[PDB]
Amino acid sequence: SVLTQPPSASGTPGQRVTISCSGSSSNIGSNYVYWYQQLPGTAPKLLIYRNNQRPSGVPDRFSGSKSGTSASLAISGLRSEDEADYYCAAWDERLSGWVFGGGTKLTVLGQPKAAPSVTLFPPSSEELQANKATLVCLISDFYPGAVTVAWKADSSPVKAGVETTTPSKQSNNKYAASSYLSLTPEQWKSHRSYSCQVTHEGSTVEKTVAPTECS
Amino acid sequence: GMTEYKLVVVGACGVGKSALTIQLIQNHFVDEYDPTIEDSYRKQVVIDGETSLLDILDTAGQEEYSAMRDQYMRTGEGFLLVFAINNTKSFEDIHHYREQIKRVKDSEDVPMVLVGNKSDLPSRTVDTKQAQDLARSYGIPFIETSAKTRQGVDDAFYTLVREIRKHKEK
Amino acid sequence: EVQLQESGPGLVKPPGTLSLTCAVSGGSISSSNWWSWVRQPPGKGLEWIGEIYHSGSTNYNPSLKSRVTISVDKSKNQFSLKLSSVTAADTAVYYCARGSSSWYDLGPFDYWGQGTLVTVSSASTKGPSVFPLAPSSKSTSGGTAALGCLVKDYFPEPVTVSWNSGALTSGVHTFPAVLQSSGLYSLSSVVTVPSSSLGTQTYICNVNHKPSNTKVDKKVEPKSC
Ligand SMILES: Nc1nc2c(ncn2[C@@H]2O[C@H](COP(=O)(O)OP(=O)(O)O)[C@@H](O)[C@H]2O)c(=O)[nH]1
Ligand SMILES: C[As](C)(=O)[O-]
Ligand SMILES: C[As](C)(=O)[O-]
Ligand SMILES: C[As](C)(=O)[O-]
Ligand SMILES: [Mg+2]
Repeated sequence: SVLTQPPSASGTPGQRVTISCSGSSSNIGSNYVYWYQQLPGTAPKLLIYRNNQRPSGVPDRFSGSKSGTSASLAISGLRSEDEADYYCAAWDERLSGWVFGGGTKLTVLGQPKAAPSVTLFPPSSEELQANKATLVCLISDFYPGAVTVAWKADSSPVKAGVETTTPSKQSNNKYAASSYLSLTPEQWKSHRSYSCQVTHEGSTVEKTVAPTECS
Repeated sequence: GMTEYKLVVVGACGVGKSALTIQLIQNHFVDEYDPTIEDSYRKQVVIDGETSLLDILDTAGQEEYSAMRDQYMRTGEGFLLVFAINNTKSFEDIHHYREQIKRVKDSEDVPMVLVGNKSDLPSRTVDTKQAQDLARSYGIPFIETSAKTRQGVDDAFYTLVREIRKHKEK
Repeated sequence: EVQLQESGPGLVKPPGTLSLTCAVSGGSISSSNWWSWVRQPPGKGLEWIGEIYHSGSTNYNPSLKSRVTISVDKSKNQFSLKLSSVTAADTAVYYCARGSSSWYDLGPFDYWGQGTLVTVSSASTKGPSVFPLAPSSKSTSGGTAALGCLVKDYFPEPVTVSWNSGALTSGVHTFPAVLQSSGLYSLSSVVTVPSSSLGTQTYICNVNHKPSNTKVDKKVEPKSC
């Protein structure tokens, strides 16, 4: 990116947060600045145009300003719905191109802890016919977006065949993750039990499935 | 010298806003154009010898009263008040547009031109004298246009530009 | 409300040329606006590619100028992007956008398309295998039950999943995919339904994998020995 922004910003709810954007005489020093807000999974949305003007649906608490070769975005009434990525943009006379800052991920601190829901699925009979076996462990709706997942074959820990995603922010500012255990049908049929074990903020949820059971 | 004129074309649904605009820009008659499309267009013309830059906003229905929409219209310097001659109600809505135009610009003196479109039709429900009278009460000209035959199209737009000069040069 | 939708191949093999098209609705390509292409590598920031006016005039990002072509096709009301000699650095989400209004400047990006992930890689496309995640007499939660579809071993992203052809919206949660060490992706989609309708109601997940032009409708039925 040609412009410069901090990669992250923090704020407790209700307080005022500032996001800077540093340029040079070619771009910010000579031209208007525009700000864009991007929610996870969606296209960016115009937030501030011409240094400090607001479009529709952009509330009072969003304000911009430009001084010299530098620009700033200010969010006063900080709500949890403001968690998003913010980008500044401007025309650069020397490059004859639109330039962006690297973007700032805004985090609203102090959100309440939430324990994960955990659903564990055994291999489908159909997958077993194909001589494959995948155990699926789905983990959702947890805050502090950090979990550890451990798998157990009976009582012994199993690390081979484990693939776990990194937690990703859902639409309700909570996090989701999943972990997959790949086995051969023989491994599945031999042990009496397998377990997905999820730890979150010192508390643990453990779901278990067995080959013998079958609803 | 390379001067800008920002014109807004307003009127009820189906009066020929998109038809008149596209005839001025792309020089042809569009039969069935999407009624929802609101776009701006740019054309370089020579009015009374002076080379001019024409920016035209072809409005589309759902009128809104957000501040930005007002700001969007304040950018307009002239306004074509367009109605169809076979539409009695589009003529009755003319004053409803004029009141809103003066409201956003905060002024009793706004350059406008009254335009009766679809003047190629054999059937007519709005008399020409009826619109002559309404135009005088506003102090604006009245042009009898037809986008299907391109009769008076340039005349109507060029007149609006001339009504803009006699406002910044006063 | 002008609307933009980008379409193009999900996978491009290197030396090859990436080609994308943006179909424009609710607005003419001949309006006095500038039609841009923007891209965003996954997890990283936005990067402008280039611009075109309906007269054919263009401006390109200098760092990409030698590889980029942007075109306009008024007959189809489209504009397009060609990016030659792709490498792994061109893997990104590529938005099309409209801005630089000329009537009232709101910036270069007033309206945006949705995106379409373009993956530049040397491995080949692979369509998914879809397996049911049957609700068991263990995985119920009282009056509510979770059932799903396992979408295994596909490349490249993305896969989208709906249920009962869109009639089933509430309770749906499609999880982010996992990238396995084999270079293949897998995801699960789950929906919570009343456990009193597992014998009555039919549940079908609609899995769409555009990169391989594959759709799978998988019946998910109660579990049976
Ligand atoms: N005969 C005739 N028909 C017209 C004329 N102008 C517009 N129309 C027709 O009126 C219909 C609506 O016109 P349109 O441009 O879409 O009006 P708008 O909704 O205000 O944009 C179209 O189907 C046109 O064919 C005209 O000058 N003569
Ligand atoms: C109010 As907008 C940024 O959709 O033109
Ligand atoms: C800066 As992101 C690209 O971490 O907002
Ligand atoms: C076409 As431009 C980048 O000068 O708004
Ligand atoms: Mg129209």
